[PDB]
Amino acid sequence: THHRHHQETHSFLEPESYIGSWEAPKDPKDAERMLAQLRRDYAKKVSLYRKDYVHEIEMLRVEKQRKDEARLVAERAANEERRRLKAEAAKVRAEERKIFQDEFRKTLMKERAEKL
Amino acid sequence: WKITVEKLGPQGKRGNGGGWKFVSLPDGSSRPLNEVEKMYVKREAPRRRRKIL
Amino acid sequence: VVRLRLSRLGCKNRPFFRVMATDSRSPRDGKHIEVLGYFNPLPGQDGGKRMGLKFDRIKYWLSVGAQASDPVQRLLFRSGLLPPPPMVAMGRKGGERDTRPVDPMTGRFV
RNA sequence: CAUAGUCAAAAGAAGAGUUUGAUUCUGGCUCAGAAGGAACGCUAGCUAUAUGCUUAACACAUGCAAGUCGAACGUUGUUCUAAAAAAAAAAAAAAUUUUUUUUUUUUUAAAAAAAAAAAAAAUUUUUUUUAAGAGUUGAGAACAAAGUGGCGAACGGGUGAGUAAGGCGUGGGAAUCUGCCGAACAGUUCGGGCUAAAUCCCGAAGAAAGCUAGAAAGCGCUGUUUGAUGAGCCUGCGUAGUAUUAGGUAGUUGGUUAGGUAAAGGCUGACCAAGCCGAUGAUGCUUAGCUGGUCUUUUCGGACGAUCAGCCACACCGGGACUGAGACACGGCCCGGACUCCCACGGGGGGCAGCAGUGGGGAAUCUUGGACAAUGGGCGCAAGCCUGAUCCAGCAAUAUUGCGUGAGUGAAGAAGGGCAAUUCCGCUCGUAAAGCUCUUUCGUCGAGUGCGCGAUCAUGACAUGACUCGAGGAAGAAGCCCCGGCUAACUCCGUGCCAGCAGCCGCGGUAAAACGGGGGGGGCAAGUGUUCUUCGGAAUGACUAGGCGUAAAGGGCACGUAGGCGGUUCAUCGGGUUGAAAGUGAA
Ligand SMILES: [K+]
Ligand SMILES: [K+]
Ligand SMILES: [K+]
Ligand SMILES: [K+]
Ligand SMILES: [K+]
Ligand SMILES: [K+]
Ligand SMILES: [Mg+2]
Ligand SMILES: [Mg+2]
Ligand SMILES: [Mg+2]
Ligand SMILES: [Mg+2]
Ligand SMILES: [Mg+2]
Ligand SMILES: [Mg+2]
Ligand SMILES: [Mg+2]
Ligand SMILES: [Mg+2]
Ligand SMILES: [Mg+2]
Ligand SMILES: [Mg+2]
Ligand SMILES: [Mg+2]
Ligand SMILES: [Mg+2]
Ligand SMILES: [Mg+2]
Ligand SMILES: [Mg+2]
Ligand SMILES: [Mg+2]
Ligand SMILES: [Mg+2]
Ligand SMILES: [Mg+2]
Ligand SMILES: [Mg+2]
Ligand SMILES: [Mg+2]
Ligand SMILES: [Mg+2]
Ligand SMILES: [Mg+2]
Ligand SMILES: [Mg+2]
Ligand SMILES: [Mg+2]
Ligand SMILES: [Mg+2]
Ligand SMILES: [Mg+2]
Ligand SMILES: [Mg+2]
Ligand SMILES: [Mg+2]
Ligand SMILES: [Mg+2]
Ligand SMILES: [Mg+2]
Ligand SMILES: [Mg+2]
Ligand SMILES: [Mg+2]
Ligand SMILES: [Mg+2]
Ligand SMILES: [Mg+2]
Ligand SMILES: [Mg+2]
Ligand SMILES: [Mg+2]
Ligand SMILES: [Mg+2]
Repeated sequence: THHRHHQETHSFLEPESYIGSWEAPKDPKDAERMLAQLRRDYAKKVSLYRKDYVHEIEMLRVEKQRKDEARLVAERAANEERRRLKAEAAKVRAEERKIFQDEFRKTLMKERAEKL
Repeated sequence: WKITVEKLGPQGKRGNGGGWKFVSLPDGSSRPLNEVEKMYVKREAPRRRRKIL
Repeated sequence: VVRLRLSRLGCKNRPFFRVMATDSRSPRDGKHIEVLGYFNPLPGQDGGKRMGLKFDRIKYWLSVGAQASDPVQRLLFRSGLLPPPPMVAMGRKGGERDTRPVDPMTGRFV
């Protein structure tokens, strides 16, 4: 995600010795056997590379999963604390409300009796 | 021919403007950029402004 | 089969290629699963060609078993994601070359 | 340190002529702009990229468009030949011989090296014939010549007839399948049949299938777990016009039980109940493929769905199923019908809405081209073979902010044309032309290298191209409309309410700036005018952004259904609302 990471974690590779390493055989029926052996050697390196890519993606996925697992419980703890604060705030508001409600109730009974 | 391989995607970002680059010479070896290649990288990037003059 | 192949862009006598992951029965310029990068077949002003690839996505498709076609094998090898193709171990076809130096700005011989 | 850092995502808002003797308002008609899969007139130099039957989903001559595999399998039907490795450059007409070492058999425990006919030698040698249904004939070549079989012809390509929701856009779901491709785990045993065989078919166990020491631990198949990609099914929301169409439905709506499907389900057989849709527009009629998007426009809207890309439907017109992982299958099969062509007259054959191409219709729309070199696809272990997919050429001012048709100088103010109290070289065409100096872009002609480049390990149709150099001479290249007002631009002659012009107001009746010609001038420019279609101007259907006393327009007046709209405080909740994050919004 940065310049330094791609500077320091890039395999820069050496000159490959596989290029132009063919020799001319004396028999055409022999050369095609080495040609097919080169073709057989290519497929083994491909599946070795396939197994190497499978390891890295799974190792990325498990780290992403544990990161999400950490974030979830941090959010659950914070939300439990917020709920605990708000519940007692509602409780003290509900307890302070009743005295004004009761004092309002008495005068309505008083003013209805005087009209009666 | 030589090539200039660019690592596209959000994980291959060299920064705000493009992706990281390397060469990979025809013989199978790869090197970091020269000053000429670094100038090409600098001069082909997008710029975050309206066109002045 | 899922394949990594090239789709043609650009215009007449001016090619450009896009490395795309497509289903094998799709048209050349049609439906695709993902776009993976670009490739410029023409030589640029620096004397070389240009290529960009999405490394994580090509890793994922190779891990689940996509089959690259015959130029994509060459380009993924030169990018260093695949082993070399079998026929590159043969050495170039040598011979004489017209090595007369040419002035780069005017196209006439120096 | 640094291949760091910069926080951009728009622009776009115009008026004029015409009702009246004159005025203001309402209200239409017309014009100035942008554009097109366009057509026609007149006139035309070049390069490149795009585009090109919008009508008859009318009928088609001719050629090409889907094949591949001898590394799955037999058959017959050609051909020419009778152990291996190493060396041969000098002395007294020459392709095949000379020498050494391993190795197989025969002949007499060491050594040697098929039959018939004629000749010679002491069993062999020279020639021929038949050999090889033959006490194993040893190697090589193509077998395409015909077949069985496997994979692919369900991809790619075309058209928009039908379809108003079984489709499409967007987001989801559970009751399913999935050849080829990736990764595990186990097997690939034995009989029979197709003239002959098998990876073809039948059987038994548990499912099967074998090939290759020419591809021997290399291919293939079968079973079981899984990734990935596709496919079947279901669904919430959104998606024409019409009320001068008000009722529609009878397997119709649900239930039970059976059958069927890979899979939920009235999908349908039997039985039971009378439900279901509808004034929030069912049904009937007309029209239409849908989307990403194209043109236009100070945001909104309107017209369109042509090229390209995603989904769907269709393949002469109707109806079926087989094979297959996948079809109810454009160049596969069966049946019916219309048309059409052969026939030896018994009957067969055909479907260009694949690429070229031809009649027909029309105002109008293209070559019966080259190549698989690049990309993509099928078959093949590969080598390779197919590919009117594609790539590239041909035609057409059909489109695009392109380029060129010269740059200077020149007064004998030439000739000629037009006008003139007939003023100022009389005014003008006019420095305009002719002539002189310079340079050759585009085009023309002649040559040269070409791993310049598209392509690399090699493979170049384009390419008679492009690039570089040379020859030349201003040499080959400017028209279309207009000049009364709207609207930039004026004079002479002919006509005489005639001929005629015209987008609107209007001109023409003997001095026409309006008709036709001479001259002169204005605007665009390889274009420029006429017609058709769309948007704007048009606030001229007004959400943005109008109205109803006298101009078009308040129901004769109420009551009420649906709908729409509608007081205060306190508390609870979290569907709308809102903030963040993730997925998605193809190119
Ligand atoms: K209706
Ligand atoms: K879509
Ligand atoms: K049919
Ligand atoms: K090809
Ligand atoms: K034209
Ligand atoms: K000229
Ligand atoms: Mg009046
Ligand atoms: Mg037809
Ligand atoms: Mg076959
Ligand atoms: Mg098809
Ligand atoms: Mg087409
Ligand atoms: Mg269409
Ligand atoms: Mg239709
Ligand atoms: Mg407007
Ligand atoms: Mg529509
Ligand atoms: Mg068409
Ligand atoms: Mg098949
Ligand atoms: Mg079946
Ligand atoms: Mg077919
Ligand atoms: Mg056909
Ligand atoms: Mg055709
Ligand atoms: Mg005609
Ligand atoms: Mg290919
Ligand atoms: Mg293959
Ligand atoms: Mg132009
Ligand atoms: Mg030239
Ligand atoms: Mg030339
Ligand atoms: Mg080349
Ligand atoms: Mg040419
Ligand atoms: Mg004027
Ligand atoms: Mg007159
Ligand atoms: Mg006029
Ligand atoms: Mg006139
Ligand atoms: Mg409007
Ligand atoms: Mg009004
Ligand atoms: Mg009112
Ligand atoms: Mg009234
Ligand atoms: Mg009235
Ligand atoms: Mg409250
Ligand atoms: Mg809420
Ligand atoms: Mg988001
Ligand atoms: Mg997009």
